[PDB]
Amino acid sequence: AMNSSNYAELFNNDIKLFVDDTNVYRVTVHKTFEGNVATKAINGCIFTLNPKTGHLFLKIIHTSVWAGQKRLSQLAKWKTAEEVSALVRSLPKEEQPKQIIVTRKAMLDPLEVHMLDFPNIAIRPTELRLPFSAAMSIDKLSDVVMKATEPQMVLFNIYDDWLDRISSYTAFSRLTLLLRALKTNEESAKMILLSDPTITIKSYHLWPSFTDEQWITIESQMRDLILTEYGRKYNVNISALTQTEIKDIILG
Amino acid sequence: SKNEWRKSAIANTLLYLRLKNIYVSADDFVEEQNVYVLPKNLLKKFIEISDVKIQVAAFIYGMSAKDHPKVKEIKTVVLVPQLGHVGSVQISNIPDIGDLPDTEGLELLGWIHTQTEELKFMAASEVATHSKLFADKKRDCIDISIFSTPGSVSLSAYNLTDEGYQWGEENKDIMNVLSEGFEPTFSTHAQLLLSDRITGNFIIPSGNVWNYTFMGTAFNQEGDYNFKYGIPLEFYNEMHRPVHF
Amino acid sequence: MNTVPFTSAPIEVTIGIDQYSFNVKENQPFHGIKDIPIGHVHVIHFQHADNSSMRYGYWFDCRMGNFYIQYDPKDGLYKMMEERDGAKFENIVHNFKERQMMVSYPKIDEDDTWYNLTEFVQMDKIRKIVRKDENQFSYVDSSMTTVQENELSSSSSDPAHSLNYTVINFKSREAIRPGHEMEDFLDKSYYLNTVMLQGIFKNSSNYFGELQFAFLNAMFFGNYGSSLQWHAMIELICSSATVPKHMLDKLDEILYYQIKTLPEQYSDILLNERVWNICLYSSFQKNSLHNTEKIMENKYPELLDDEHNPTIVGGLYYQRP
Repeated sequence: AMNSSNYAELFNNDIKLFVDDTNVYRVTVHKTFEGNVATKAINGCIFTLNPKTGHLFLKIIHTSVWAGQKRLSQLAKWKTAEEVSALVRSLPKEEQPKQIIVTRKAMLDPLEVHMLDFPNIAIRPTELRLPFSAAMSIDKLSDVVMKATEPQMVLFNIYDDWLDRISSYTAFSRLTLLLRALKTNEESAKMILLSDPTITIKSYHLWPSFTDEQWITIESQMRDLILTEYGRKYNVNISALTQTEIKDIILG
Repeated sequence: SKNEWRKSAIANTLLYLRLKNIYVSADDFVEEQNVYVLPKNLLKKFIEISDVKIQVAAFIYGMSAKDHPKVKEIKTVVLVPQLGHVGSVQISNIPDIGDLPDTEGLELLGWIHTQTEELKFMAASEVATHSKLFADKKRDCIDISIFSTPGSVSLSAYNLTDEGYQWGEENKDIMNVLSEGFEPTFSTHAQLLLSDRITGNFIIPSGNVWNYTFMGTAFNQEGDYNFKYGIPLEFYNEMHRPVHF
Repeated sequence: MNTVPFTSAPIEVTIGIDQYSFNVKENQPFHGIKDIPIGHVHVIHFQHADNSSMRYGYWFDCRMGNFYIQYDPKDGLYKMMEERDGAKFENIVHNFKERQMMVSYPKIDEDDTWYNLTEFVQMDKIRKIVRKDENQFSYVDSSMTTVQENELSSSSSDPAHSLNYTVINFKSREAIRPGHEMEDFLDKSYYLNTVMLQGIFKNSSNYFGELQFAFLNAMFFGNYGSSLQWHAMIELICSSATVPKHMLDKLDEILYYQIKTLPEQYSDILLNERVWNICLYSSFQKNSLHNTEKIMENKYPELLDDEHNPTIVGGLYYQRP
């Protein structure tokens, strides 16, 4: 089980993938004044990330997948497992991971059962509560998911070009800081990203082209956003806070 | 400065996010009371052209369904020249749209506007605005207020009582800081449904310009304006800036 | 009735014989256990006064030979041995003065508890799980590992030190036909019937005999592998939609007696909450466990984010302001 201790190990030389199935089975809700609640499914995705390279395999799950089926929440886990298994098998042997870490425990059994052909690939849960669900608050990802007309695999680098300049650990920390902030207060986090109109997002990137200098200030604003909202939900003074585990706040 | 204009326009591009969570003020259904049906496409665009701080408003027009005279379907939103404030809006008179084609059978239903405070009744400024617009023309007109806030929009429809029409014309004054004898009871609950099964459209000023906020001197609240079918411009569109150099 | 003579009791110990136990003081005159019913299997178990973390014992069948216990300083253990000289054995067993220094195996006379717990347990089955062919009796302790847990290990081993239980793993190729992942994991009928019953155990009696042996090892020695095996053999039946009727009907009875006999102290380490809640309250065969569920509630009432709902993107809500 991965936690904030053996967390470093992520950045060694063994290829690993995180799998988040949070956005696989997604709905909008209609609630009448009576209390009757109807759901409608919208397009979803499996978020499969290599935290070392930033390569994102985004497998889009079209609503047609649910047509005529029952026990959709259970089904969704088994479908995620088949897709991840299929992905691993499509890769050259030297690119296959040695570990796959699932962000939600309920994914453990389905995935381990589908991966039985690979006894040397460890399937692991985690005690971190990573903010990957907020991936749909990234415009370009939300857009490709919503415009999909059938299942489709799309490939991104979620670190853009950062790894020309920073280590994987620094990049992963920037990424989870950004997603945590987007998860916590989406409009405010996006305002921080859009503040300077002269800084743009390249057509092949997901994030603005900040300079090294600017990233320091952006990261610090995101950090403030998080700790402020955390100090509203529970009325704790962050002044009275120690450095504590602000990092545990960021990670889960 | 062209700078500060730019930041406000940026914030407005995130307004659409608020449509993810939609709340509608509702109570136990009353059969004899009218039901107003608002096309979702109209709410979506109207939020998209609005502002994060300044109130935006428009008239609503439509008509009874064929079987049911109690079901008033909103067909058309009319954006008219106006000057918005935090907390209030100076709206120009009921527009003359009868000369436009495809408006046969259209009934004036009332008005719709955003606000940045949450309330369970028409505020004092709504009462004055609603009085000035409707007291002498059509007192059964409704007010749909959209409380717009990060994360969500909350809609409430109101009718205005005769008592309310009366206070609103006594206190027609633009300051409106006295508010002596203002009552929440001046307004009553109207029944409102959101629907994405019907589509509505927009009528706009013929020269595109509806937001006179940065062209205050050029705004005539009594003006007799020209109207056409169209796609309404956003609050900080360049056409809503004073043309310069 | 049989006798299991002891040479002496030089270390203070709590001695168990089947479901009965007694303490013997350090160097207190002791020559063994008498009036032992001729059944089909017995266990004699030990726990020293010093040791907290450590129980050990011998499964044996008195119809097979003449067995006695002698303390062995080298290993610090009470050891069972077979006396191959009947004359020497009978001479010890039938000694007037030594018999008065033996304890008498008790009885509730109409108590069939031991039989109920061991009905399917046979020494020949035990001797394939505990592999030491030079003895007719079988040594088990708290710490012994299973053959299952050492399969991936390249290391040498003494087979007599591992419990050779039938390997049962819900997440293995043996349990899951390729292409039938969800089906076979949610309904274990193929694993139960084709792989285990038809392929390995051959019949339900061998099945129930291993299940019973695993439980008793878990209860007397706190052996962890034995606990896992016992729970697994229960789950394999309950989570199969297709179970031979004669097995199903016998299961409730088997478990009832096991639950009934457990104490209240070590049991909470022993019972697996996840497995039991599934077996008793959501599995296919849950209605076949009425007696067992009832005693589980009486004896251990305290034992019994949102991945199971869709993710909500947003909504429309009609409600009072």
